[PDB]
Amino acid sequence: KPCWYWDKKDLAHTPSQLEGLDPATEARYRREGARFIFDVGTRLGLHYDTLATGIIYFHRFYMFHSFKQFPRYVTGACCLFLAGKVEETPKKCKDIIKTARSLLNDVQFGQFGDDPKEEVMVLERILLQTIKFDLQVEHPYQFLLKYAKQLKGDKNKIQKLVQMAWTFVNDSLCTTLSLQWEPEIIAVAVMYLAGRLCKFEIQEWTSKPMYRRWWEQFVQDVPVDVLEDICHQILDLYSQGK
Amino acid sequence: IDWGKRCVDKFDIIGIIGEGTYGQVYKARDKDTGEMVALKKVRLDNEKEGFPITAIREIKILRQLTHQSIINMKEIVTDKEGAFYLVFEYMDHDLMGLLESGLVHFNENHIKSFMRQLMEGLDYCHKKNFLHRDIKCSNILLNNRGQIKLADFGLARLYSSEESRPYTNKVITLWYRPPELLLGEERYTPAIDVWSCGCILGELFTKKPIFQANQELAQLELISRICGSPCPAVWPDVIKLPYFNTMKPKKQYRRKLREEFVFIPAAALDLFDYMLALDPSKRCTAEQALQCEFLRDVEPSKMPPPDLPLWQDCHELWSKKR
Ligand SMILES: Nc1ncnc2c1ncn2[C@@H]1O[C@H](COP(=O)(O)OP(=O)(O)O)[C@@H](O)[C@H]1O
Ligand SMILES: [Mg+2]
Ligand SMILES: [Mg+2]
Repeated sequence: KPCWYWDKKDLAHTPSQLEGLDPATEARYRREGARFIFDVGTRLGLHYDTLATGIIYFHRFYMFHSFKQFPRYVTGACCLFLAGKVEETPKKCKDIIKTARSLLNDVQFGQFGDDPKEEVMVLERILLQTIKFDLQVEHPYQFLLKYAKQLKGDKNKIQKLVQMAWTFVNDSLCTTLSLQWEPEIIAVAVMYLAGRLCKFEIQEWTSKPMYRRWWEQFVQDVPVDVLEDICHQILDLYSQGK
Repeated sequence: IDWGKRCVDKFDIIGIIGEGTYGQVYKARDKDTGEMVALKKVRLDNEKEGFPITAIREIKILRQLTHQSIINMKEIVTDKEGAFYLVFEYMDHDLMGLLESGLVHFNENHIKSFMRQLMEGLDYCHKKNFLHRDIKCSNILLNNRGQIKLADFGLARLYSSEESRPYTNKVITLWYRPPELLLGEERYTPAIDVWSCGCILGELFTKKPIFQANQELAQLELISRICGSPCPAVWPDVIKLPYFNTMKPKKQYRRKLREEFVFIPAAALDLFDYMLALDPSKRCTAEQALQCEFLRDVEPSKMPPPDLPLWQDCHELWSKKR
């Protein structure tokens, strides 16, 4: 299997930055592409894992190609289309195109040109090559559920934790976080963020309550610093406003 | 390393050795290394939902499976200039071809080895939570070194061994399809793959497949007339199956398996019997087949290969052509 994780230096030297795209514009392009994938799949009633797989293909695609050369919504549609097949929840490309037409305005949908379906189909060869045919991907949801299920203190507070952390997983998908850290770690980070916002002491819900570093039971060698880093990146989406 | 990017002209194409679901299958040779490979071509322009979901399935599952008795997908290459080609280790034969060739004889010791290898692959494949669902002779490959690999994962899928959830009913080819499927089970187990292999085992001792009909009702009848009629006395849960009442065979036949196949050696026959239990819960697991007398001590690496034709690749396509 190939390596799908980059550090901060790398993410500042993507093919889009190399062609002069400012970091802020590439960050907005990825958000828009990700939310577009999320919105189309949702209206097609797709599994959350299928959306996530689509978005991860999307984020990976643009570590190898530039937004100046590949319009982001066309790629989005292509990635959802491929994710559907991979996750055994297929949607016809024609359905993805109509939904795309419905959600985008004229200029945005202009990206698909004269034959929208065939712009998606030709991109699929390139997509598959770029992700190196490594189709299987795992997401933070399953780990959030697995870990929370071993927490024991207050049924109600624990559910508030899970629900809010779930929302943060959704947010995290709009950012390069999946290019930076494994799903397990993101899962731990969103629990940590939810706990702090809810003023919950998560330690107290485990077998070792006097130990502040409660997450070591689920993942190995994750420093507090990394968790705080993930938190700030997620919190940035609640930027002043937004 | 990075698949899909190297060009197919890195290979010299020798001939079509198979026609496949989503493309032709070729024998070819690596121009650099001299290695023999098989290429499964994936056509993309003809079909309008693009890259075939079936090829996607084989790719996803084969990449998770690594075992000496399961076929290895080496890489994926493209027409560079546009189709893709799945690249596998080249296997000189498959079992359907060899059998219908009449160029080789498999004695008990060859059968010992084949079944040992096939069972270790299925066990690995079952203990990773996958069902194969299309075990039959054309999907079992054999190289000239005498090594078995289970192949054709196009119908495989994950199954839950914690929970019990429903799966597709029409999955194994008919002559190798188990009684519970024929009676309409949807919450089935890996026992359906063991039934198939039990048919292979018989088919290796006899000339032809052991249960041949053209419709499901007639097929269940054929099974019943040898394995005994499905009935609660041997299979209590049989009454909970959708088609039990509508598909009852002509008679309530008593099992006569050990009679109808008395030519099969004792140890082998015991395995055969145990693999062809009507009740899937009474059917041996792959792990259990391997603890049986017939295979328990069998070590394939220390056994000589049968003398396979070194001059003719015996695959399914070549056989039905001639
Ligand atoms: N690795 C291989 N080496 C040699 N022959 C192969 C190989 N893979 C497939 N074949 C031949 O091609 C045929 C079809 O391939 P298979 O994988 O079974 O797909 P399908 O049965 O879906 O068409 C097989 O019966 C076999 O004869
Ligand atoms: Mg096959
Ligand atoms: Mg097949």
